[PDB]
Amino acid sequence: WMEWDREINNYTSLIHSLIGESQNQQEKNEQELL
Amino acid sequence: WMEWDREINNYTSLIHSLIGESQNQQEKNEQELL
Amino acid sequence: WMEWDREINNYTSLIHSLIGESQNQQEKNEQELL
Amino acid sequence: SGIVQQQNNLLRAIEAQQHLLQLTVWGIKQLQARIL
Amino acid sequence: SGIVQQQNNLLRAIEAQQHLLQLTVWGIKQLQARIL
Amino acid sequence: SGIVQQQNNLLRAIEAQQHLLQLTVWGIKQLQARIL
Repeated sequence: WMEWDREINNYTSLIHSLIGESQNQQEKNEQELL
Repeated sequence: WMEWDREINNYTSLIHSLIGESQNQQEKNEQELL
Repeated sequence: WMEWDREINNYTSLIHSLIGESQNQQEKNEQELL
Repeated sequence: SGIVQQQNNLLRAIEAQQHLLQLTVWGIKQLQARIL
Repeated sequence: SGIVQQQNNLLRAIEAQQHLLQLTVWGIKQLQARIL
Repeated sequence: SGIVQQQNNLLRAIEAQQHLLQLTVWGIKQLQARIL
């Protein structure tokens, strides 16, 4: 359970980062469409 | 918990909708390949 | 719970398979860029 | 063609992940009912 | 264009799924607090 | 190129979300065992 909490925290941060990056990339691909 | 149940319900509906829209767009993109 | 357990297993395997083939397709798409 | 195929792959994974999520929700609901 | 739009679609689905996951985590933590 | 990069980003997010799901499943099984 102690390890569980560690991993939950770690993957949650990773996902937030990936979503962030994807958001930036979406904007740039959207820009590029023009 | 009362609020949890409401949020679960709300996000489940949204996901369902997003998946549906993606399914539609997938089929559009597929026909365009021809 | 016995059925829950069966479905958890079934969906977990499917997901692993889909992720696998997405990874293969990603490699392919990357090569094609050159 | 490869990109569209990949998009099909990703959508399918998202769909399967959603089913798993619904299963976890069911499980949590069973447990809280036994408790609270 | 349709491809980029599909990417938006998929990303939004992943975002929504993340909200759901976070909620399941909350629930599991509540239960664990009680049931232990 | 931007599209292929974006697909990688999405795939990685899906993979990380799968790890989260697997963790929620473990948690539920632990509680279920102690609660029943």
